[PDB]
Amino acid sequence: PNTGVYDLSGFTVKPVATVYRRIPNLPDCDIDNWLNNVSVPSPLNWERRI
Amino acid sequence: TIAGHEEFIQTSSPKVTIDCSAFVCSNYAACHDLLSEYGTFCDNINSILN
Ligand SMILES: *[C@@H]1O[C@H](CO)[C@@H](O[C@@H]2O[C@H](CO)[C@@H](O)[C@H](O)[C@H]2NC(C)=O)[C@H](O)[C@H]1NC(C)=O
Repeated sequence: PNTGVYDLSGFTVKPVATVYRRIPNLPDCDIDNWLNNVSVPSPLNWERRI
Repeated sequence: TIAGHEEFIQTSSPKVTIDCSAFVCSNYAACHDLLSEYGTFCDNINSILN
């Protein structure tokens, strides 16, 4: 090839470090509070939450 | 007496260069694979600006 200045291209790929803020809604139904609830049920009064 | 006034004549412009593939198909590889089948388009734009 001839003598000259050539503009050769570069390369970079960045797949690391997704940060993902996504505006959360109403947080949870809080069964991490209900399985650990202070009122512990019995088989005679077994408790159901939908 | 002697009067005086000044004038401006423009002799040049800024030299703009364009990376054609990074303008069109910035970083994504599917776009580069699609742009390869257009052939001599980016090369013609680089040649005219040169
Ligand atoms: C565990 O569950 C009980 C009920 O199952 C919760 O007790 C309620 O507390 C609120 C406010 O303190 C009262 O208004 C309700 O009347 C209570 N319920 C009953 C049946 O008395 C309790 O708050 C829960 N605790 C946790 C940590 O989740």
